[PDB]
Amino acid sequence: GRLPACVVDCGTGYTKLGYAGNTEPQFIIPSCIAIKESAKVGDQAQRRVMKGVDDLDFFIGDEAIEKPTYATKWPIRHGIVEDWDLMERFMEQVIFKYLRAEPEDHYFLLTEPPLNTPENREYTAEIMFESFNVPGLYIAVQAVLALAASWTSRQVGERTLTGTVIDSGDGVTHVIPVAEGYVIGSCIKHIPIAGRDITYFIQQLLRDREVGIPPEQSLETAKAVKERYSYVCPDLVKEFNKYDTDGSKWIKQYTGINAISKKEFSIDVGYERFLGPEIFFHPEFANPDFTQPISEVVDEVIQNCPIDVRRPLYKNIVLSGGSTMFRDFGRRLQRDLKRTVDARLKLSEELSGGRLKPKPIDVQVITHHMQRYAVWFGGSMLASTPEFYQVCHTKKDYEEIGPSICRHNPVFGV
Amino acid sequence: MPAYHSSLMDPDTKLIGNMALLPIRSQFKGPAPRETKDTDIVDEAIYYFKANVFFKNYEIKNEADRTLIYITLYISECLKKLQKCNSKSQGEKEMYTLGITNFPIPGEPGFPLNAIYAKPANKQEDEVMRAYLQQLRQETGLRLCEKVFDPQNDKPSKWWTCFVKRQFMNKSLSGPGQ
Amino acid sequence: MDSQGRKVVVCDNGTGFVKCGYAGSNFPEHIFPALVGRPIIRSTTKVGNIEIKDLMVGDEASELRSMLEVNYPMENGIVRNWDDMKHLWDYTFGPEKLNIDTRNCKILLTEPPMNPTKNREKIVEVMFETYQFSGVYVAIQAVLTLYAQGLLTGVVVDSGDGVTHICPVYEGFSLPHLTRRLDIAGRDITRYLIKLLLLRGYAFNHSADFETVRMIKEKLCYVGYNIEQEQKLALETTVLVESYTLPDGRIIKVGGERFEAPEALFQPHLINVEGVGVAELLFNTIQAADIDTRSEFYKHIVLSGGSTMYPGLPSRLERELKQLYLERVLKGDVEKLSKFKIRIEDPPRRKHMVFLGGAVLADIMKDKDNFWMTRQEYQEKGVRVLEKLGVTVR
Amino acid sequence: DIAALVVDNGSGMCKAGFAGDDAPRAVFPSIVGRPRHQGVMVGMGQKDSYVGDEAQSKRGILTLKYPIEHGIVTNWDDMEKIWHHTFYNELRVAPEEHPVLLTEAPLNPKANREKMTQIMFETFNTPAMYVAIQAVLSLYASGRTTGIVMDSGDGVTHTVPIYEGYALPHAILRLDLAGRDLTDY
Amino acid sequence: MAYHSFLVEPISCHAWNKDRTQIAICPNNHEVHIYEKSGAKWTKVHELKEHNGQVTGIDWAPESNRIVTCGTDRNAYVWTLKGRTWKPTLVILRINRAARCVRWAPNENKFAVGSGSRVISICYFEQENDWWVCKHIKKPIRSTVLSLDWHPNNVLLAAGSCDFKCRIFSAYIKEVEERPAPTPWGSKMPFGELMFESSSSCGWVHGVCFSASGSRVAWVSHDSTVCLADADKKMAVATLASETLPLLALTFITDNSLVAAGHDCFPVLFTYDAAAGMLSFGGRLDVPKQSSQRGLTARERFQNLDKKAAGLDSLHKNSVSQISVLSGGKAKCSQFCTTGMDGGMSIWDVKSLESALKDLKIK
Amino acid sequence: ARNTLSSRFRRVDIDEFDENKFVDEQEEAAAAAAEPGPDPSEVDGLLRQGDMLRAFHAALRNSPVNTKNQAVKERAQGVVLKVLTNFKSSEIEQAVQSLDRNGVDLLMKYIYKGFEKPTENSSAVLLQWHEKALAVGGLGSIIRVLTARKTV
Amino acid sequence: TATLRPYLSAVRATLQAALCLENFSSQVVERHNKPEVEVRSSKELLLQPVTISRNEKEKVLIEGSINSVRVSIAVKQADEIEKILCHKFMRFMMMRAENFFILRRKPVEGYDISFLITNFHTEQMYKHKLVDFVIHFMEEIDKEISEMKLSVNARARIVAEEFLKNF
Amino acid sequence: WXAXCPA
Amino acid sequence: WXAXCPA
Ligand SMILES: Nc1ncnc2c1ncn2[C@@H]1O[C@H](COP(=O)(O)OP(=O)(O)O)[C@@H](O)[C@H]1O
Ligand SMILES: Nc1ncnc2c1ncn2[C@@H]1O[C@H](COP(=O)(O)OP(=O)(O)O)[C@@H](O)[C@H]1O
Ligand SMILES: Nc1ncnc2c1ncn2[C@@H]1O[C@H](COP(=O)(O)OP(=O)(O)O)[C@@H](O)[C@H]1O
Ligand SMILES: [Mg+2]
Ligand SMILES: [Mg+2]
Ligand SMILES: [Mg+2]
Repeated sequence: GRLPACVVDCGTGYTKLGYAGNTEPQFIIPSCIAIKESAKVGDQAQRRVMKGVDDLDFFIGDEAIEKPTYATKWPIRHGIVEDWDLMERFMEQVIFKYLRAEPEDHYFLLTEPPLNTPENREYTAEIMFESFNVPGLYIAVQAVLALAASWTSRQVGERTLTGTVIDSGDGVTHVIPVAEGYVIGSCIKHIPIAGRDITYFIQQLLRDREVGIPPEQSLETAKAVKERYSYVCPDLVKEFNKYDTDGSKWIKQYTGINAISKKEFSIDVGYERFLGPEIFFHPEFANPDFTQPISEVVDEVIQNCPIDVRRPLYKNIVLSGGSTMFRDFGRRLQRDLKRTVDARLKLSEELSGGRLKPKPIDVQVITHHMQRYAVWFGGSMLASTPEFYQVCHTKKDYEEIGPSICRHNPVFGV
Repeated sequence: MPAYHSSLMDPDTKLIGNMALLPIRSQFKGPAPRETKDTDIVDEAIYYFKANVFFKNYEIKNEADRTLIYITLYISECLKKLQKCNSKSQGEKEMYTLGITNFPIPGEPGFPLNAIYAKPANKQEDEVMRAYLQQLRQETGLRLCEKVFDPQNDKPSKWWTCFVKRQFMNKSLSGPGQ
Repeated sequence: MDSQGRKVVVCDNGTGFVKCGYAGSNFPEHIFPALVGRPIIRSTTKVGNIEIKDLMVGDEASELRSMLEVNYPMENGIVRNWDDMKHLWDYTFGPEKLNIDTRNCKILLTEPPMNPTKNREKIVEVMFETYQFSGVYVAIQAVLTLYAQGLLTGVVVDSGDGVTHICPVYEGFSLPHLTRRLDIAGRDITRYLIKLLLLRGYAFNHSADFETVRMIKEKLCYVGYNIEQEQKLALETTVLVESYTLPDGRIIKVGGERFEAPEALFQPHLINVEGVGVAELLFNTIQAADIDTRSEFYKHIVLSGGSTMYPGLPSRLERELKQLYLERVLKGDVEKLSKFKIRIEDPPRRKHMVFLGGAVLADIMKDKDNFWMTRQEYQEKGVRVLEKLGVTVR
Repeated sequence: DIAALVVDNGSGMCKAGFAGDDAPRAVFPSIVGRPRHQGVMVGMGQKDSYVGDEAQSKRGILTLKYPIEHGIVTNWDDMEKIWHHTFYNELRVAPEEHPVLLTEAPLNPKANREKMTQIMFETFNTPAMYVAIQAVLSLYASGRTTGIVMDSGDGVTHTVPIYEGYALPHAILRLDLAGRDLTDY
Repeated sequence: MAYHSFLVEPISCHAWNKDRTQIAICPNNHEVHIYEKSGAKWTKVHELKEHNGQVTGIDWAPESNRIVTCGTDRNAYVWTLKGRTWKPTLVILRINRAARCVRWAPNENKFAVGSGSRVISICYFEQENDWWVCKHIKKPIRSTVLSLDWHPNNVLLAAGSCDFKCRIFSAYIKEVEERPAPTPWGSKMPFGELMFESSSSCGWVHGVCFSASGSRVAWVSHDSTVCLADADKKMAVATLASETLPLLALTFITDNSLVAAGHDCFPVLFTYDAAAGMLSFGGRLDVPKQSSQRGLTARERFQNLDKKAAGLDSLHKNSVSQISVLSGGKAKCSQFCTTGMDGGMSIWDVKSLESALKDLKIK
Repeated sequence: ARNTLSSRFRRVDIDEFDENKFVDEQEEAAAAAAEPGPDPSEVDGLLRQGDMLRAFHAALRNSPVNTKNQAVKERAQGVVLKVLTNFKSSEIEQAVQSLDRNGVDLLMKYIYKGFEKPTENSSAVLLQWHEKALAVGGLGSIIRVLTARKTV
Repeated sequence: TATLRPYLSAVRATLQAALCLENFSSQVVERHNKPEVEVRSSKELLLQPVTISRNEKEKVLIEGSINSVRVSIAVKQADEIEKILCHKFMRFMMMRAENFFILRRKPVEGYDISFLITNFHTEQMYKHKLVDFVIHFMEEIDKEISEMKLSVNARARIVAEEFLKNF
Repeated sequence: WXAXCPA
Repeated sequence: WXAXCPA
């Protein structure tokens, strides 16, 4: 008989492991690896050669953050794997320790961001096909699986196959318009500004103002401040004024534990309540290359799709990923989008001569019960169908053509 | 989304060089007329300062924007000196003796924005611009010394001295980082 | 200059570049990009010695783009911004350009085919009310290209920065039902190159970086010949990687992109345009003409426009046309293919053919009074004076 | 290639330059001056801390303090002042764009290099740094990969033997005796 | 005698003026750089920038002072010196592939451009229209035309090709010059005629050269063979197969002796014995120089111990690509200039070379 | 996106049907009257007798360096390889030094044509042959081997 | 080594009989400048492909041209472990084919590795040093693969000792 | 444009 | 230092 396919959604800040056919990932670990690192001289490809069996003395996931004598490395940066040695070791413990899957009896469904270079896919195919020897692989785009995770929380008869998926993870934020089940790939947008940029901005804010934060935790604090006291503001300068004139109400206190002497430190959370998420509607706060808000990027995405599929795309904007769990994020997004759309419609009516008043475009932003792991569940659907075993790259295909079998994805033509 | 520009340009506003000689509600001497409405350019600059320091693109649209740019650049100099003080009665003296200190004007070495600031055409316009900038500096320091210092402990509040490292578009009226 | 001392200017007003001069000239007197910039401050750039006015236009607005926010007043041949276009025209007829008194000059303007009529109407209105020209004519671009080449028959494939259009003409009689207009040109190729470079980790998101990517596409990119062979070169070898130094100082590497960005002219589906390439569109345009004109249309394929200057575009176009002809006319008879005679006339100065044709036509018709639209006719009729050209508007 | 600032900044005199040259671009005594008399002539401009050569020239009315003693940073505010003067006044370069290669004597307390890294990353925001041992660099400069370096600075003396590149860390001898002790003697 | 390295990138081609005081070179890009001899050092005086692709042929007419440049943009330009700047006049070649070589005629009335379109373009002037026009010689040619050299009678034209054959065409233009006099090559000389065609079928022909008197035509092949066809002997071929790497350029220093160079980087000398009809290896011209070694500093020792864990005994460190005759003509030469793919420019001397080696006799 | 129109007209390679392509000429006398090359019977007779130098010279007496027939070329190549790979490793220098320049320029071709179809020890001796022939003839021989248009 | 000495001498002498490259612009396309051995567009700019073999299964195929040389190497592979290691090693060499300027991202079918030296690599880089690199690769590849094999054996022994120690 | 495409 | 010597 057949065994369920393994689903491994490898994200920059968190990896979701499971067996296809379930409702939620069996494991959600941090995407980090603790290896023994010491003071050495020479290149990186030369000091990584470990004598004996010392290359198996490493940990991953939750067990890699606890280890205080190991060095913690993150192999994935901005969704693109920058280190393949650490990624191979991470994958081998993901398969042989957590999933406990024999990699020769299970099809694998990995994930990727839209702008993953083809050489990354070729290296992933080389790893899964020659090292782990999987009978089949399928590298699906991350946000396109997040659409089929909003159907579990919406009433019957309004579970559509058309919508704009906004996936904001730890390292990348991408916008994918799906229409009737077909990924409109030539309209996908991809911005490397995401949760971790918010965490760097927040720690730089805290470090310029607060005192008493242990250095070795200056990041771990900026996550607990970001994922707890952060919201979205309707206006920036008005919020600065609201904090200045009535600071006794808007300024909160965060009390953490210094995990060396177990003492407690206390800091004041002020402007970084609303300046964190604001790098979504002002990306220049974290990366001066991008200057375009997320509402305008979504509007460009939808306005580039075919005409008669623009009106349903506005109706089912599905959020996904952790970085979209900010209070009143969807509300401000929908407000800006409604402003843009109504202004465009009124301009078109005025240019027409003033005879017809067209239907106001319904704009809706869908928050659902599965956002934190909306991608994985989507995979758990796709990798549970029969047709799945018809779209995978069989081992024969790799043995015949080579890793170049995995070189194409729906973002580029030919 | 664009930064916060000033909305005080009027078609009858006079120009000095290419900066809007906007009226100001102050007590110091200067060539700028007196204001009757409850908001001058300095109040607007102090209102928009905390937000304008985080942006990294600032399109100059009119001359009132150039005046607001100058005042936003000078608040960053006031903050550097107010960070060291420990009593509002000393902050006021520091702000006075800083406003007196002559900073470079458009068309001189050390001014960060010579490219986008029209220098004076003669000596009279030079003198008027010097006096106008001095009045702006004095009144901005005077107004800011009442914002930075909170009355609970009468020393610079950490909510204003955290913007000492934040530079408006990485420009400054002082030296390059000194 | 005519017999009245009234200078006869010729101005091309392209979406991506203005080429202006006088009648009878052999080369455009001024070729400068058509973009208007406004000064801005950026946290990554620092300049404090070059005087930057509140409004830079044209050449200086492109060379000084690092400290400006630039925008084109034209797009797809349709003027999107009228104030910026008026500034560009003020600069064109200004002292630091063609220096003319517009009250006593005639002008020869152009326009792509199949363009909204309000555009031409407003351009003529502006030329007669703002600059108060003494005479204006709006000629057709393919007609001017055939004037410059020195022909009376041929199928002009004019691919500018803003728009590609294929216009056949036979014995001097314009066939307006065969005029095809594909909306892929230099600018869409530049955007596709920006996408491809973003796949490599470089971000060109500002208004100024667009000109940097344009100057990259102009130096490095080229149209492939046998796209299977080019893909084999890009995937198997490493002889296509070439370095380019950005203005700031960064060194980028461009590889297979060199032949993937300009391929969107022959395979539009790469940039989400549902249609046929320029070669298949040319072949369908020809095969839509009467049987007695196809054999002469095949022998006078006149290339024009800057976007046809990619290294190896004539040869690739010829190969594509020969393959289409072999499969869809000879139905697969290789013996007869050697008898098929194409001639893709790609002159060396094919980047300014429209201006040279305008210069020839103006040198011919400067001294007539039934050719130009006179200012008096405008003051009497309004936008109806355009009926002189053959375009009927009320 | 990238240009990386090399800031020796041993005790006694700070010598900073760019990587790739043959001599430090700026060499100045690492001292900090403080006025010890009242200011009476107002309007001439005054400063409350002179650094480097300026503090040396005006030493007649200052209390020169060395921020480093016996190879250890003992006053971090004056050390930050020295580094700021090195970055923005001597080299006149933005420190947030170039890596920094600092030097430290062997067998110093770990808190020294820890606070050094913290200062160089949280105050000047250098994109990368590296703390090398002085004698190893001294051996680099001599163009040989074997020998015993005997480095006698202004506040610390130490010897490091190296053979074929493999430095022996169990025979590094340090001795707090250098130019300042000789000056006092 | 000297060696001067203008740049590290190859030099495509070079040309001297009448008094050998200025040189025009290609920096391996679109520009043409004109340097001037100022005492002992060279100083760039002019930059000519009109081409779209890198120039592949430059030639300087001595008497009229007009430069001709052909490049890979399928175009040719004639630069004339107006006052202080060189202004270009465009020539319409009507080729559809990259040009390869250009050569002025001896009388400076026309010039020949060999291109990769399997044609030769004989360009001349039309003063009735101020129009640089061209005619085509394209019949027996089946590949690129690599090298050109004109007969001293302004009509015949030697052309080497990548089709393994050296040919002697007749470039007679009946609108710029009179009917030519009969030569030992043939009495019938219409435009485009074929007077001689070598019998070789192996190796490309990198360089051809007519004799000083126009009675002998010599050429070099990639087959390592140097050949000479004599016209006073029923067009008889004398071949010499070398045992070194191939040659790229050659010239006639006398009516009996040749100076070739190539992928060896040093000039060699050959001789022709008319009384027997056979070439003789006169021998290497350059004396093998001993390149001084330098002690390494510590910065360079570690720089090339980390990064990488002269071999040639001549002036040029890369293959020599072009040989010209500086002074003395082809009847009795005294100085010849060589430029190669290392950016260097070696001004040789025949007297000093003959003095250094006494085992070296110039026929 | 993807293309939903017929793109099969791009697979036809018209360049192989070109009329301006390069065709390698051959002489009419060399195409009509083909040279049979060496006489193999004489070679086996001179080998059985036990004279190596004369069999070597008889292998290089005449060669199909003008014909276009594959059978004669392959047979001549086989005979000359049978002579080359059967010498003692000592008498190779003497046999090489008994050849004119053209003899060496042809021996190098017969060597480089023996590497393409090797046997248990054919290449181990052809390498010594190449060593001696390169010592005598230099890189010019290898270049006259590369830039040849008719292979033997 | 000393058993590859005549084979490597022949390969080196054939390498610097080719690699006499020149600049050349294409004939079948307007302005492209492409390596003539990769496109195989013109049959007149292609020299004879010469093979140099030490035995039946170790060889070098050299394909010359006017502006390019393609050198394909078929390496010794004695058993299956050496075959696997040679495949993986050549693959890890191809991965960095822009640091190796003369390398080729895919080997010619039938051969283990392939170098493609155009004329720019002989104008901008030392020619004799490229020849030396090719010959050094051919010298040392067998030794390095044998050391890989010994490393695999040592890993197997250590794994066996790590298991049988717990009993 | 006004309808269809931008211009 | 903290113990021994000053620094
Ligand atoms: N409730 C929340 N509010 C704000 N940010 C969050 C929340 N939960 C997670 N994040 C941020 O999102 C990132 C992890 O989300 P995830 O979707 O797992 O990204 P990825 O899948 O790329 O690792 C972290 O950077 C985290 O700080
Ligand atoms: N040599 C070239 N190769 C490829 N593209 C070019 C080249 N030159 C110009 N272009 C593109 O075409 C445009 C110029 O063509 P042009 O005909 O001047 O456009 P317009 O329609 O504005 O006149 C530029 O914007 C550029 O993107
Ligand atoms: N040329 C010299 N001759 C004698 N003493 C010197 C000389 N140069 C420096 N010194 C003394 O050596 C002392 C310490 O040397 P120094 O180089 O300052 O140490 P560091 O390298 O740590 O700065 C100085 O105080 C100085 O007085
Ligand atoms: Mg994710
Ligand atoms: Mg145009
Ligand atoms: Mg020292």
